[PDB]
Amino acid sequence: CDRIGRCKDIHIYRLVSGNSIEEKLLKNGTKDLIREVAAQGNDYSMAFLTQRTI
Amino acid sequence: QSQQRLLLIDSPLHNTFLELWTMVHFLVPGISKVVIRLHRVTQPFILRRTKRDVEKQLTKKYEHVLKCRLSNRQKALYEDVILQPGTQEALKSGHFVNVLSILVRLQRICNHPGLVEPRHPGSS
Repeated sequence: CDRIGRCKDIHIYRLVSGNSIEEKLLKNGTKDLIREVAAQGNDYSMAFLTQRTI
Repeated sequence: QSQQRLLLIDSPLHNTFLELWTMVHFLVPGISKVVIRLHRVTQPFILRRTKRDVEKQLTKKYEHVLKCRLSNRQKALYEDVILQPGTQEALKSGHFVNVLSILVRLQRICNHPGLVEPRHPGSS
């Protein structure tokens, strides 16, 4: 997306639903990588549940 | 047969001096604290720069995050999803990663009720 808009003052707009977990995932999206341990029963991210609730 | 030569490289390796020496030799055929001395030796023939030049160098990028509330249908679907047996799954009851990913996907497609709830005509 940045490559195609390589120059000429490109404008990027992002739509995110307010008061939803989408904002939490946007601000913090590294959880997918932090849990790169063996799949099929990771069972990690205990404290990160606060984002799903809010 | 050429009187001059020009080479383009993205970035060379720090260690493995063999490659650097071979490149310097093939530049011109007239040659037979560690990193500091290596850079000092490569002073006469070197021209490198970093991306710090992009500052005010016509590189103008703009990003605007626009917040948008949910519709009544979206609110209803969200309340329904969060208020379901999945609550226990969200509380890490079993297969935590799987149920979390499933709930995230559901809430993601819930950004438009027409996707999960396809409005259809009321035929008679």
